[PDB]
Amino acid sequence: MMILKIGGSVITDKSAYRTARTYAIRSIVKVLSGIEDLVCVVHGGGSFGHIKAMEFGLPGPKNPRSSIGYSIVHRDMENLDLMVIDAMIEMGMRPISVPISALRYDGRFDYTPLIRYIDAGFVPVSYGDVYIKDEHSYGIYSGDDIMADMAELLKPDVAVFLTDVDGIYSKDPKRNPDAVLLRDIDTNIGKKFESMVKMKSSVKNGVYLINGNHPERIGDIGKESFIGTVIR
Amino acid sequence: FTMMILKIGGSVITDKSAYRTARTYAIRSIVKVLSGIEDLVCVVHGGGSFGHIKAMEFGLPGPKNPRSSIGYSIVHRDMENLDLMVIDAMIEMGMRPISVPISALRYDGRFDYTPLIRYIDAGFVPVSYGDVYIKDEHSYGIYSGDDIMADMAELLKPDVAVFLTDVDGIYSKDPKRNPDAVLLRDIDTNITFDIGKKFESMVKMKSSVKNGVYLINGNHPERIGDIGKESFIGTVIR
Ligand SMILES: Nc1ncnc2c1ncn2[C@@H]1O[C@H](COP(=O)(O)OP(=O)(O)OP(=O)(O)O)[C@@H](O)[C@H]1O
Ligand SMILES: Nc1ncnc2c1ncn2[C@@H]1O[C@H](COP(=O)(O)OP(=O)(O)OP(=O)(O)O)[C@@H](O)[C@H]1O
Ligand SMILES: C=C(C)CCOP(=O)(O)O
Ligand SMILES: C=C(C)CCOP(=O)(O)O
Repeated sequence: MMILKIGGSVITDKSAYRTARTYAIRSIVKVLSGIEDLVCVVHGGGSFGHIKAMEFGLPGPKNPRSSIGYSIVHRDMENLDLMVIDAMIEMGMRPISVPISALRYDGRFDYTPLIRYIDAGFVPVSYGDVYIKDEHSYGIYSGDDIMADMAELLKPDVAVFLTDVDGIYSKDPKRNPDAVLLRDIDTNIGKKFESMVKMKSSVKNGVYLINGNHPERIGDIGKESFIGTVIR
Repeated sequence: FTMMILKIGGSVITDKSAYRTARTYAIRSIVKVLSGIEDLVCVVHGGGSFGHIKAMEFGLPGPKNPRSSIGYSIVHRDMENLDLMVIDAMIEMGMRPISVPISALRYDGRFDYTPLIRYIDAGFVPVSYGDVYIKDEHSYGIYSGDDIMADMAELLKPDVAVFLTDVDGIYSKDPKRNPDAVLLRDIDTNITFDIGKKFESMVKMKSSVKNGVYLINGNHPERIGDIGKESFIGTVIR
């Protein structure tokens, strides 16, 4: 079994509100459709939740501004999600979105509906989303959070994160011409990296970070040729 | 105030003959009325051409096979697209909607609507819609917007339930087919009575709905404001 997250940095233009990279969505999903053991797909939001979230005070205390922002951020995320769902349906996949915003929550989310779908043969699709954290607070659960939950619940053999760079580097490669790709990380981007390292305890054969602009690399896992990072 | 739940029929917000064909002005016009309702607790909508068309063609509801399974994804996708048109209008007009789809709820014979209760309690207007669900290991179901309205009457005990369709109310026969049909304005549930399934379920609902279940022409949504009034045009079930 594989679980996989598509980063918002690769399927959206993060700098421009509600701006998708449709060709990246299509070319990633074309590859995802050939992965036989792919049981769950998560994606991030990029410019479809982070801009309105900041603008409306999410995550944060409930007030009439964040309450309206909650509606907008969730709606925007559905719009992005439907573009991923459309490409999956085109490739003959059997996707079904299960938003975090629709799950029971008591401090952790009741994912029973995603598990039921996996058992019935669907590929549940979920994404970084708003939720009601408590009677006076709205949270944002990111796609990395959801991936950590899914690792713990499913104990998949492999987890893949797609971002818009080749892997985890020593430093942000966009700022730092001298940054070096880290091919292999052991268990003994900072927030993302922490939770990936922590996922490895639930993922038998590796948590990978791969360039979503090179989705074909998912199939090079194991080969010399492989370009990417593995946490192992 | 009255606590109202309301269903927007697909017959009024879709062109039921033409696949994925919505009626945008009807949607905006209805939503303008909704945004002025003081205690609108819940909104449901049906699918018209964003559901019944594909569903029937894919064998939904029915046994699981690869056509109905792909069909499941597609019907749910299309339903979401229609729903988003409704959500977009509501957001444009100052409302706080949040979609809560039946296909994402736990089901064991009934649906666990807990997430929807949480949103009502938090001051949102949850919006749900007729949708696909896994009925058992071998079967896929379709839970219509009428079924969701029935679940909501019982769960929430609203004062009023309103169904919007593309005709004025229940007639003695199909109004579109025969020009001699007459509008039945008043249906006393205490008597034996002289869209069949819809009618059945509205009558069942009325025990959970304190002050009446109404059927109103969704092309005339201002009529919602004339509930109570002797000026109201529509069917009431009391
Ligand atoms: N050490 C590092 N290695 C690799 N990338 C880094 C590092 N530090 C910072 N970055 C930046 O992290 C970015 C990816 O982070 P980002 O949070 O956008 O990923 P994402 O999962 O696509 O986001 P989303 O939450 O929208 O899904 C890269 O574009 C890179 O510029
Ligand atoms: N006796 C009757 N009285 C009123 N309308 C009738 C009658 N018999 C048939 N109809 C037809 O019922 C239609 C509305 O029923 P319909 O099932 O479309 O409701 P709806 O809630 O809009 O559907 P959905 O929301 O499931 O897509 C009308 O267009 C009308 O032609
Ligand atoms: C709803 C928002 C803001 C997106 C959260 O998801 P991420 O994009 O994985 O951080
Ligand atoms: C999922 C489908 C087909 C819609 C069911 O809802 P209705 O249109 O209210 O009967």
